[PDB]
Amino acid sequence: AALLRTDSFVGGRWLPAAATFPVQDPASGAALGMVADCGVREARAAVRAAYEAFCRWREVSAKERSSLLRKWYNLMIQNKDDLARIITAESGKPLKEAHGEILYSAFFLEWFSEEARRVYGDIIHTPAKDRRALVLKQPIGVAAVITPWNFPSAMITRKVGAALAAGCTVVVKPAEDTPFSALALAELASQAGIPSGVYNVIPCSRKNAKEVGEAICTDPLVSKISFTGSTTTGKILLHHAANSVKRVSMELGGLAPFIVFDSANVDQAVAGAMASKFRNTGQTCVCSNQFLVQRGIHDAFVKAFAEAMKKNLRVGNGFEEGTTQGPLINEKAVEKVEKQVNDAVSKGATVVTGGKRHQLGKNFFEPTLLCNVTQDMLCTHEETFGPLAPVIKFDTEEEAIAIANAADVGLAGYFYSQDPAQIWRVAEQLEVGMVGVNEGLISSVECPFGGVKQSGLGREGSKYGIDEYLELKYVCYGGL
Amino acid sequence: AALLRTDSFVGGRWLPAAATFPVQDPASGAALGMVADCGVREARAAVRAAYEAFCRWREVSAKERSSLLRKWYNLMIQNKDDLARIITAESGKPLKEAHGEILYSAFFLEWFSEEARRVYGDIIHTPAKDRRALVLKQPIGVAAVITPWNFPSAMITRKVGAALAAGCTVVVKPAEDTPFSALALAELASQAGIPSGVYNVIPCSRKNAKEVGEAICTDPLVSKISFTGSTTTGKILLHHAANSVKRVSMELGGLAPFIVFDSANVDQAVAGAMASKFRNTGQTCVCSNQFLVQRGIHDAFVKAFAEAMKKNLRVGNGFEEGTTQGPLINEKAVEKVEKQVNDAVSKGATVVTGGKRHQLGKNFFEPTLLCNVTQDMLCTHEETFGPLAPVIKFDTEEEAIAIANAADVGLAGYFYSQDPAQIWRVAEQLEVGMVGVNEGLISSVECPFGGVKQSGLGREGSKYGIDEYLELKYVCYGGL
Amino acid sequence: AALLRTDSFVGGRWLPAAATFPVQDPASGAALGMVADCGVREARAAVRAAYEAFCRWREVSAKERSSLLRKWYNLMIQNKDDLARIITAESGKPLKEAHGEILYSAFFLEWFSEEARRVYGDIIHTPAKDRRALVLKQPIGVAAVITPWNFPSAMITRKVGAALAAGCTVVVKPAEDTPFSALALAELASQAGIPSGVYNVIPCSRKNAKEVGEAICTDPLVSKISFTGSTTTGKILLHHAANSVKRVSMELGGLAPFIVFDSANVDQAVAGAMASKFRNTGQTCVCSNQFLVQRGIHDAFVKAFAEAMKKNLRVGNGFEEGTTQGPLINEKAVEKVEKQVNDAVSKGATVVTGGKRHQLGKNFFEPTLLCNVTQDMLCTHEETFGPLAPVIKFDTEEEAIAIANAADVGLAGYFYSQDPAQIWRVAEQLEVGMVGVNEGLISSVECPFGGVKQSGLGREGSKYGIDEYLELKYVCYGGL
Amino acid sequence: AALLRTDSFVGGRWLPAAATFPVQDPASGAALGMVADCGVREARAAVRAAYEAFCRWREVSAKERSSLLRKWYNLMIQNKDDLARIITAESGKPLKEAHGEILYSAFFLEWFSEEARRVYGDIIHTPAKDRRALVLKQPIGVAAVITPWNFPSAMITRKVGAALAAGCTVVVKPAEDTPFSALALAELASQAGIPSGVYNVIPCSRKNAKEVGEAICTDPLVSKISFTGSTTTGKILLHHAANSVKRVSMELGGLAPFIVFDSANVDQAVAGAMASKFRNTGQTCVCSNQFLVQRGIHDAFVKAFAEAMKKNLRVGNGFEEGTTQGPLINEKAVEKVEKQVNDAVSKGATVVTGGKRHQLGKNFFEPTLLCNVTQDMLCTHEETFGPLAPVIKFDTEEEAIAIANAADVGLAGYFYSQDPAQIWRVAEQLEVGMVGVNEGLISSVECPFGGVKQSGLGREGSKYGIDEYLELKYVCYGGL
Repeated sequence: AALLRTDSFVGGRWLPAAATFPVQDPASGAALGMVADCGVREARAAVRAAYEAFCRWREVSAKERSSLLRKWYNLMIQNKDDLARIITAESGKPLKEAHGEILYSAFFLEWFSEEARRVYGDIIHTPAKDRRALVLKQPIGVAAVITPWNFPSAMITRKVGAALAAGCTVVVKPAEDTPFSALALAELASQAGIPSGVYNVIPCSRKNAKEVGEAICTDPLVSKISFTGSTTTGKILLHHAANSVKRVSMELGGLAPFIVFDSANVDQAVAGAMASKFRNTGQTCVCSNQFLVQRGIHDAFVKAFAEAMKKNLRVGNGFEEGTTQGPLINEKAVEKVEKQVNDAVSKGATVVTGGKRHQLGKNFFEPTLLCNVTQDMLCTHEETFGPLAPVIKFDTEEEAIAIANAADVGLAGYFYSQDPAQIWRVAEQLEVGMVGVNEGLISSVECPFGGVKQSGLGREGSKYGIDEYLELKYVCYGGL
Repeated sequence: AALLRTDSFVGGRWLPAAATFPVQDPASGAALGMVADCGVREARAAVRAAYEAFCRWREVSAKERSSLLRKWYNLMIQNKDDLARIITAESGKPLKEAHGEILYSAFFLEWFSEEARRVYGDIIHTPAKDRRALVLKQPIGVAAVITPWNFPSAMITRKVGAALAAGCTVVVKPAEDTPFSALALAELASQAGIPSGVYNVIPCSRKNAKEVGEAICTDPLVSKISFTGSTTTGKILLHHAANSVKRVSMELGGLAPFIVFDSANVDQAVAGAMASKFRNTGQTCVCSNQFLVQRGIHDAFVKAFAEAMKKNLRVGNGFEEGTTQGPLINEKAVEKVEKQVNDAVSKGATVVTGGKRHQLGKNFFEPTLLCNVTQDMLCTHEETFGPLAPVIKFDTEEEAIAIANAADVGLAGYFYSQDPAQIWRVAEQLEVGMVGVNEGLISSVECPFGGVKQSGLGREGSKYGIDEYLELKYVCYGGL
Repeated sequence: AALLRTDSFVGGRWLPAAATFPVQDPASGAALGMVADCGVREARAAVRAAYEAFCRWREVSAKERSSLLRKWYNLMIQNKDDLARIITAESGKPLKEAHGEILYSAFFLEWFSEEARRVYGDIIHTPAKDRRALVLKQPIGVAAVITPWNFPSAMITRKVGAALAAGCTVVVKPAEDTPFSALALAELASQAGIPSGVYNVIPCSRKNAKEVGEAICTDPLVSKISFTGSTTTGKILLHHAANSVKRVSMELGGLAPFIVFDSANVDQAVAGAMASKFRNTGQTCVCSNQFLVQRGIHDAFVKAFAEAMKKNLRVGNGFEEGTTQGPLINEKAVEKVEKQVNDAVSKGATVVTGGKRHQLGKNFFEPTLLCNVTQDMLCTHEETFGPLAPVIKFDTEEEAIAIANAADVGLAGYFYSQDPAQIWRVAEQLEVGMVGVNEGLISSVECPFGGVKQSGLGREGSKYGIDEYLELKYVCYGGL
Repeated sequence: AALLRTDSFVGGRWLPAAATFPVQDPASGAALGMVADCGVREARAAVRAAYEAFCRWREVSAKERSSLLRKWYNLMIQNKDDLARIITAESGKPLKEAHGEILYSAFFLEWFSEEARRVYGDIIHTPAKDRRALVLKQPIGVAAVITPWNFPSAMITRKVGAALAAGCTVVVKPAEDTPFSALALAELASQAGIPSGVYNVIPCSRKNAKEVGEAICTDPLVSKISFTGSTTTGKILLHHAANSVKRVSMELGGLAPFIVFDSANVDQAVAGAMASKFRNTGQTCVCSNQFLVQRGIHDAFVKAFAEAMKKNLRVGNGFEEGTTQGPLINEKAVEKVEKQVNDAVSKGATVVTGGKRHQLGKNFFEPTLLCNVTQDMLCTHEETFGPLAPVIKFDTEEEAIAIANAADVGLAGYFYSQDPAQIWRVAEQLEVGMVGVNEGLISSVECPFGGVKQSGLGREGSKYGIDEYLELKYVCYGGL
């Protein structure tokens, strides 16, 4: 339809840039389009548009902003199949997974639509009969939103929905690998009636990424930064934000431990492992799962896991019926996966199921399962995504928790057990922002997502998401 | 008593450092003591002590931590007069004001003592009959606390109280000008039974300040930074925090507009102006008030203000009966005040009441009131504290709001009016974190304090303070 | 359309009863229809249908119940004009007011639609490391809903919306004077997809009212009672509920003080008085406003009030262009109004604007304004609704508050003032559940409505409404 | 000390009545004292004192009321041993249990002391830019508090603490069997500084009970009723409250199912059963536990249970070392226990451990355990307290839940299991207000206690307790 766009979206208008960059299907290599490659000039212009829109948008009633967000949601649902095809075309993930992301993405707009009318202030008792204490909550202002390629749609709506519900406006800088989903949302934002300048998208290529990222994370007109991506880029943006003391919410990619204890239901643990690592229809995080299995259940688990990989995983093009494993995003991605596999094996690891490039070549790699993997074998690959599952054996619960709690790891965590007391211990002791108990797919728009320690700042979704875009104002009404 | 200390407090022990630095009474110049001048080595040691204490403290029940915080509070009240003398001795502020700060300081320990047992998690509904969603709140870990000299006691307790109530431990780096109040709190913390390593204080001189500040804001064992001070230092610490993605709450010094509208009650506005600028017994912020008065009430206000300054302000030593204006903290402080006065006059300003050094000399300056001051006359003095009040005239409410909203200013705000509708407009439009309506002294431990934009990050006190030291954990209990 | 119904609605089906009762247009006297006159037998059957539906409905996900409630809302908006005509036809209120009620009615379904997904449980800290404390919130079960004729639509949705959002089912017993609005909602409930038995309506005539009221407020299958009406009936139902300890929320008709202080803006106070007493497009309560005016502004207020009545009030049929005053509901209503007027005059009162039956006769009465009215003149008329406004003069604020606070009066309150301090005093001292400051139309679905003392129990609308249909369950998860 | 009192406490004074009634030690029969037997006259006088105190108390700052409640708490702790002896002397429960109750009782005063400063109002967004919406919470007024003999101290503080924290005053009508604990609290209330009329106690004998109960539950000056006792009395008070529409919170005695599933840890289930039924050091409810055991674990459970009864239960005087089972409260109590035992046996039941009066005679009965008990065997004994444990066997979880959910039963529930999924099902499906998972002693002042259906109204303790004594006030600040 008119959903596939190549121009940037600023101030309610489609604007081309001086340059453009190619976007190709990660599965077939086919050209998808020449997208505007916005530079610093265009980024400042977008910020200004967002800033001027803010002054008006903050004035719109919560009920009206709520209504607009819902219309945007309804439009997403009405075009959900085409929106899913766009995700599959640019990210390469299988259609089913794409359909899954779109639902979550739409559900975020709907969820915050409902949150918009529930920004509550407080009335507090103070000793002095002289005054009354009021606490108001007001929108921060303009927010720079920067998202990864992994979930080209859901990562934007969970942020932008909260921002708009609070009364803020945004300037979105989507991933060069997947800009279409961001622009498709723009088309629907205008169809929904979102006022000009409230939702802006400035696509840009790798070479403009740094410059643009700095421009929007330093502009005096921007008061908030929301980023989801690599630790390297995240720390760079955090420094930009430091110079003007901007509010920041962040989520950095990393490892996610998946622990299987002796009392776990094996088939369930395997199913969870499967859905979690190979057929993720959610959007929990830019986290790659790695397995810790207890000696007792180890062998049985590894065997059943491999058997499920052979029975359920079908590598191929994401648009084709029955495809379960799409391509990696690019050649660099394949290389990183190869690295981890080879270095692991060269250290004692054992491959259980094909650990090499797929016969289809290009960006496809074989679903790989390795055992006899050791703790130290994960170094320098903390951010290596791909169909690679290293299994590390452990003897005791204490041992597993210590391994999992290796600092720098604090996003999502998962574990299978049938011991009530163990379930509470591990869930509370695991140093992460999210824990899945006997479940591998834990995405939910009504729950808080984010990381602890160096995995991030702030939370998204749930009743807490909107707070990232709000400022408290204490009002001492005296003279009484 | 045994309240005046010169050694650092680490791991429940009094430890001297290789070097020391002098602390002198800002009023008399008399030597108060040679305080340990902690260096990087001692800072890391303190962090380790705080880190190891954390692992145990987080395990203590909320009721027990609550009880300990209350005992600490009771001890403060029991020694309130001596604690007040220490503040006056090192900060120079008049005893009355010192007594006022101590109460607030103690009240912060008491308030968070009560908050400790109220850290509530959530149970959220999710569509899947397959799981249940739980949200737990857990302490961040070790927090680096850095405070200014202005309120040597209250600035520490409001932070440390929240930190400890949440289950975190802290390493306090007090201002070189006023380290005694921080160490006096340490003595009482041990008397109260606060476990070793939970509350640590590492005093240090100007020359060690940078090094130490960096050490604790970069240490891998520190997960949270809480700072209150200059914008320059704040931005430097924010950069240190950026490298390891630490959580940060911050409050940076600046200007605070005090607006007087035509319908205001003059005597009240003046009284408020008085208490606000010259006799501040509170601790709201490291903000210096400046006045915006409407043409209609202007003359009458300026005249009554000056008359009150002449009738109520008595410059002298803070320990002496009737003293209302103590000394500035140091010679540099006097110089900055002189600067602002002279540059203002050299641009058209008119002095209404003595604007020069006081006849007592040393660090004393005459309470000064200037009118015919212009907007631009405040440049490069946004952080100049002292008994200096420039009055700027304005014609319309819109005008006053625009002047006040000069970005970079977002801490506290005040205004006097008797128009119900105007009161709501100004309170909501003023871009600050705190607003006082027909009241100049708005401090309250049960209300949220902090700034917007570049004036800070986060809030302290109230029901929101403890959140700065907490992490949310989403737990998806599946397998159901 | 197919919106006008005459049969009861039970278990998703339209069921006629053994008998029927006539419903006539209060303005013209024309027959509107023969409505089913449900008896005890049919009431028990409806309860059973609601009870069996409950067991299934409680199991439906909050998101699904939320979605269904929204569809019901959308259907209301889509048919809003016809729904408004029905209200005007049966209650006689002018179309504009009817349109106003429908919006509020629809907005209640929408508001609770959003509340449905926000029923949050808690996780509480307890000293024992042995357990964890959880608090779940679950629906009460079947609720008997009994509403008055005044607002035949909004009174039902505000209750039923909350009930359904919580997961409860309901049996509605509408007012004999206005049953159509309740049945029109039924038609739309089925079009929306509300499952059979979730929303039941059992119309009945005056003679069956008692019997039926008792049947549903005593049935073992009913766990909650929600009533809005006269004090007499309310106390009778409260006794029925007492025998089986049912949960009850209630709102009883009464007087609402409208106080005008000397500093009030006269035209505004008058406008507020007008909208409040004669052109009420809201649905705040089954409360009749009476005026208390301060001596200083008295004369000016009375004069301007009467002048506005003569300029804006047009008695006539509610469907006709420009009608501002519809008929009273029935002959008894007219009689009660006549009573109050005559007894007031026979005690010193002075009529300012025609205080007799209108020349159109039938159920129309002339908008009446009386002054020189005294406090005691309101006895035995606390529940007399109609276009009658008695003005009582007072000298002091203390005096006005004492008059207003005559126990038995605790629903809504209103007052006009321009004194900030007075505004806080009166708002807090007025013994009512709702207060309007310089505003006569305070209806809002996002705010809590209800009374204090004998004016009621519980609140409706806002974030608190859903609690009336919920039960807390403390779960001590031990064995840890 | 001066803790044992015989006069009523009204308006801060000790007042004797025209008559008196004897209080005897349930274990020894010894006379404890002649307590004032207040009549209707004295009850009205107490209400008036509470009413006049209210007008002043509501005006006291939350911090001051908080401080007073804490002093009252500290005094309880300081006299905890004597307070425990009083409970044992009048209720007969073993000292250990008495010490346990006192702690809970004191903890309630402390908990609400902290809640007092946290009564928060709201600020809500409404579409009209014309107004702002505020929600204030204010104290209801005077509350009539009526408590049972079971927990003569904790039942009063949990209610009175919440009442006073909210700003209400109270009139306490203690159980004739145990009035001393109520008067001991009075002595400490005065020592603490609680203002006269805030806490009143009007003891009365069985014959005056009805009259007095009616007087305080009908008095126009009373706005709230809080009762904990038999269903019969509760329904009688509910009717009294109905006539003036008073707010009511209630808890009625009944049965509490204790379910043991096949996967439960036997020794733990038995220990839980023991503590739950024979050595209850808590105060959860006036609920008597009865057991449902699954066929699989049945025999093993019954055998281990009986063995524990023989090893740990020592019938004797509560003041004597090692006593584990005190006397029943009176002869009627013994008779009711005998009834249940005999009728159960005469229907097939089998006694496992002595089911007759103890050899000590008087009010002592032998700890009894019966198996082969059937569902119907519990009729007409739903409120029979005593050392009697009937075990009912069941085959399936569905079966156990159906048995437990026999309406009229909705207070506390308990069950032992090691199946994570089963734990969630049973906890949510059990129709009670409180559930214990693998734990028999679930008392906690920070958690909500109360019943569902006919077991009660409202909750006590936790963050929800104070709401029972509050009224919401919606304030529409318009004219903007």
